[PDB]
Amino acid sequence: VIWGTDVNVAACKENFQRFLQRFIDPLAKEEENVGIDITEPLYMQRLGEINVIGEPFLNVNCEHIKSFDKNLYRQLISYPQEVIPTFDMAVNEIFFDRYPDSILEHQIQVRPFNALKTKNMRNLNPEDIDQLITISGMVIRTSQLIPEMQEAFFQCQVCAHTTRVEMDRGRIAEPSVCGRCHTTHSMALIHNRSLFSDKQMIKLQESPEDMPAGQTPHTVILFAHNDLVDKVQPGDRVNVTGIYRAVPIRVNPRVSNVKSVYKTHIDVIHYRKTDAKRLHGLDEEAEQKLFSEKRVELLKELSRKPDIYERLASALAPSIYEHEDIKKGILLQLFGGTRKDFSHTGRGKFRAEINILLCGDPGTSKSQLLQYVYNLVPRGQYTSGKGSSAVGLTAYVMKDPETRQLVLQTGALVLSDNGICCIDEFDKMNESTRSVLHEVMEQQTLSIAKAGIICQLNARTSVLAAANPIESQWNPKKTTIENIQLPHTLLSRFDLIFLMLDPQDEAYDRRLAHHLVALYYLDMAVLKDYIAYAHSTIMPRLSEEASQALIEAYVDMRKIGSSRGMVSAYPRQLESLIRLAEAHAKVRLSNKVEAIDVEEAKRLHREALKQSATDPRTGIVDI
Amino acid sequence: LKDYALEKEKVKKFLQEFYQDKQFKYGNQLVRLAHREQVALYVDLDDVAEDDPELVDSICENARRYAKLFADAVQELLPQYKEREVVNKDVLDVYIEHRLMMQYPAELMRRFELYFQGPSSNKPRVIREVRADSVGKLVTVRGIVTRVSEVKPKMVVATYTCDQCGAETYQPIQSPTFMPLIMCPSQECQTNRSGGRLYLQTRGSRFIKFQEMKMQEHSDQVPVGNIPRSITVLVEGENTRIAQPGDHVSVTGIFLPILLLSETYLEAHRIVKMLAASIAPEIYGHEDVKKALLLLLVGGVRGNINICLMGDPGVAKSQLLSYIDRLAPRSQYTTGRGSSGVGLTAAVLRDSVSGELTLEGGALVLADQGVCCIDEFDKMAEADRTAIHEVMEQQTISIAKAGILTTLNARCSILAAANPLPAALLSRFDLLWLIQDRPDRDNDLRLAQHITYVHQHSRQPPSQFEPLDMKLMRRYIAMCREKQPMVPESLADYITAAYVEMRREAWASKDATYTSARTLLAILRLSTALARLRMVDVVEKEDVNEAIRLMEMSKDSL
DNA sequence: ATGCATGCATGCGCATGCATGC
DNA sequence: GCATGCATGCGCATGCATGCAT
Ligand SMILES: Nc1ncnc2c1ncn2[C@@H]1O[C@H](COP(=O)(O)OP(=O)(O)O)[C@@H](O)[C@H]1O
Ligand SMILES: [Mg+2]
Ligand SMILES: [Zn+2]
Ligand SMILES: [Zn+2]
Repeated sequence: VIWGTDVNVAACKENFQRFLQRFIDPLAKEEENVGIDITEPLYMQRLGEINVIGEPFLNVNCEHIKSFDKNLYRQLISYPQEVIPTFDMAVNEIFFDRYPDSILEHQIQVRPFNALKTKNMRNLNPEDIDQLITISGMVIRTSQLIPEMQEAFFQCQVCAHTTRVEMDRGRIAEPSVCGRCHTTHSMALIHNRSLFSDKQMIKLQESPEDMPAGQTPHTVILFAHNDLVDKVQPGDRVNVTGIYRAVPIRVNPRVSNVKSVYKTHIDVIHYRKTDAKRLHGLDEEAEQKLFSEKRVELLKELSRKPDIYERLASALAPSIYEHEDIKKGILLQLFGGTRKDFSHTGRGKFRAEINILLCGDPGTSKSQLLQYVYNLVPRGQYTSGKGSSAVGLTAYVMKDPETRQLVLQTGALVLSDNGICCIDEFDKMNESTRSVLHEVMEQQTLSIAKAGIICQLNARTSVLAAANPIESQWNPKKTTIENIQLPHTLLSRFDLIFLMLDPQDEAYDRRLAHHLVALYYLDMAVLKDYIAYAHSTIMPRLSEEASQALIEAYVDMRKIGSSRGMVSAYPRQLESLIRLAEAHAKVRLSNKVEAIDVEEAKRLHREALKQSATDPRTGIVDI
Repeated sequence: LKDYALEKEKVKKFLQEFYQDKQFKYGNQLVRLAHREQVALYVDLDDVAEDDPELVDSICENARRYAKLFADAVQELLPQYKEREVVNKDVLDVYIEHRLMMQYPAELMRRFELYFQGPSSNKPRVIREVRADSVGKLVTVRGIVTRVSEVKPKMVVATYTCDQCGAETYQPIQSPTFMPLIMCPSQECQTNRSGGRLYLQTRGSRFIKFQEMKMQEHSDQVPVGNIPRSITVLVEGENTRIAQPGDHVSVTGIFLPILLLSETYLEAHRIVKMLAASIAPEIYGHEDVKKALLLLLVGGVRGNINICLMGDPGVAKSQLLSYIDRLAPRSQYTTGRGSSGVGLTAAVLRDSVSGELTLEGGALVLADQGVCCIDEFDKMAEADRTAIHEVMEQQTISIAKAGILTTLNARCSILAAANPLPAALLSRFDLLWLIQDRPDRDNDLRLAQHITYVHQHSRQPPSQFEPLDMKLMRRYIAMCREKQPMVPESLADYITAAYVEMRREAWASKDATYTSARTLLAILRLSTALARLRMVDVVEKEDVNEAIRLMEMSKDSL
């Protein structure tokens, strides 16, 4: 080892070799130890799984290392650069000793993770330079691949001999003399015969959610190498484990003088997606290791019970009283509809997601529901009234930080792809901003045509909108359309519209007061697993009975809505019904859509608009 | 001219012979500094006044030289007071120990910083009056911080390792830009003439925290018809992370130029920050309008409170807002369109050091975990009103425009003033106070007598209960805010009833009434604040009764 | 001794904010 | 209640002049 360190190579190697065979955790449960016998050593089983599959990478938790011993953990945290190759060679030796004749592409590498989490980046000090650090953040920019040279190829002008030079300390010393003809300065570098590696630059936005008073959000720059390139996408919330670096800045490109103040930099070695509070992402849904057979059996047994649907509506948000219909609609939005493909038909993309609007007085808990949905669902975005512009959404023109690449930069709606976008104070939004939503809510695509840029982007986003009456009060003398004041085209694209009113019931007031005062003084993991399994396994289909039921429901809806004063019906609404039915099919884990789902969708649609209580010929609601 | 050896010896003996404070403070400080239990030492020039005062003048004239002399003296004194090894030693300590085990720059082995505190007899100056006469001297400046830069490392001493030898080369840095070395000046390489090339090392090199900040003059010291001037201050060492934008600070430092014109800057040494219902005794009446302000200042257990006062002109609403702004530690005051749009929320601006873009917040961002005051609320723009509503209901601001995509945390309590009701204010604000004026001869005479007494004696009329100063009120509020009471389970059966009947009454008065769960939440918050005022762990009935009375009085203002 | 990076306008393209006119 | 006219900041590229580090 280099001077200034107390790390001993042989001792660390022996310690890691012993640890890979001796470590056993009794507290580990089958909830996360999938396909591994807890009674047997864990990391040996992981190495066996690696041998079976052939993946040359192994993941090691830092907490396990600390539990085994503290000296090794401290040495690894302090000096990763020397410790990591020792771990790699020890793992390679053990793997080749236990499993001969195995075939791979290169030696096995080790990636540590779950080190001690720094609460805030701005709390770091120069003492922490070149140390292992873990971060939590959201990706907003990813650059293109950059090649970095590792070996250099040199050719002679006269004799044309082939030589190779390996980079050392980041600098390549080209030979000044030949090897066959001994001619001075006769060697020329060939770029295309060299060896290159991938490098990518990513940008993170930090949000530890426990910021001090008056602290603004922070932006961090990360660099990824090799296979880690393109493992994340913009809008994803990830945990990054890596190393902290400091790089000097030149005064100018053509002068060797550099500034005394250095530049911060971070190198990435590990990514983590799982979160203890949010739902599973799309990356996990494309794997088979998520669910153990016991949990699958438990979920299948639970799904057979009839009330589980309502049970789910009870388990969505226990902090908000009642509102069963709203919770059921939110659950149906979360499940979603069947994503059919219509490329051969020429009709184009078909929206399989549900958009929901909530209208009511300001003294309502719609904002709490929006905040809960935003915090619960990954890839969620939040906007409020006039704070967002038409150009703020979609994309806007910005130059590359170095050259004139004309780099389009994504907006809130694009970052909400395959996610949920919540809008509060939908009334204050201008017509220019609603013009974007007009295309987004239906075509699921955005067309951009500006100077030197012509492109189409995917905008598969489901929208939760909140609105208010004219005078912040629901005037009984005015009709629903008058109170809402929204265009028919905009309202027609919403699958469900929930009108929240105050009936002034004494029992309701007593219950609300009791719940609010008591606030002073199902398992989430089970719900997450059930939702993921339902969403990633079953593609519902509908039968003839559902067809006839939907036709009858459509004609009945048109007859009901023919009267003036109420919200009229359009053929598009019919499609909405189908989506809702499909959502119900995902609730019961049924691949076939039955009449029960259609009836439930019709009931929800009828109850959402309060059409039963509303006077059909005057448009005035009176309970 | 004078020899520096004698003055160095005088400093050394002063650091060892200042028992007259009874414990030997400097001995303990040196022991902590030698055992790596303290990383900063401050020297009082008022303490030096006991010794020869000529040293004080010399330091005030040539501060940097004497700072270096003090650093050298402390470094030389450190070995004497050492008793034991380092209990827990870090990477830099490991390098220092290894280097000692095996000339080295003094600052490389040094791991402490020294600073001077200005004498109390030295009167603070004004930013406008610091000029060429003060270059190189020690000055004290009082001002307001406007911009602060992020913390970044800065090189002090650079370490190079040779390609063909184990020798390590050290290069001190005393310039903003430095030229890296190439060839190895080691004796082995010089003798062999191998021509090895050096490589920089980040681990062996020494780094210090660096920060930029800007200060402006107070509005009181600005001359007639002029504009406040700005100054730039550099922060290094443990002084970092002390100053924040919007704070009133006092900084003692050195005035130095940068290279026959030159640009000036300041190097900081010390930075410092600058019934009970007696709010604004200058204003007669409004007895029931002052307890609400006290409860707003105390706050609930989200437990934020927002208050709006609507009134006819001439009842002096603005003075109460100004008093609230002055009393609160973190406070902002807005008059109208002069701070609209960019004044609130935040904006993106270039950096002084990094040369890139960073987000600077507005009045709402600065007033985080504080109190904000708005005057002429009805005249604000629609966007500002929507932002205020978002702050009141959600406590976070969402910005999504070209180049900006952020969510800012703003946990501030809003006090607003307005003239003459729209349903938005009733549905959103927790408390509305309508102040109406009607002519009464006796009240008019009393108010006129009070106003004339205020104008004549320049002080409020005396009474049985004397008011209190701002410092005592601030300390009392800080002490009160510590506790967090809890509502007992049984009292629910009371409170719920107190709610339900109330709403029933609101159902009887169909003319103009508004009730919801928001009123119950406001009642609970007020009761918790009142219980906190008594430092009681369990909320009592009297707090609930007082909160109900206050809410009824607010409602009974037509 | 010579060729180049930089300081100082200026056009280009754009978004954003304030005022008003139908 | 909203689109447009009139500044103004932002980010950028481009052209003209000059002053000296390799
Ligand atoms: N109750 C009062 N006691 C003492 N002075 C008062 C009172 N009401 C009004 N004043 C005086 O009248 C003036 C009102 O001016 P201002 O505070 O601008 O009114 P507003 O805030 O309503 O616009 C103040 O200077 C204040 O000295
Ligand atoms: Mg006033
Ligand atoms: Zn050759
Ligand atoms: Zn050497």
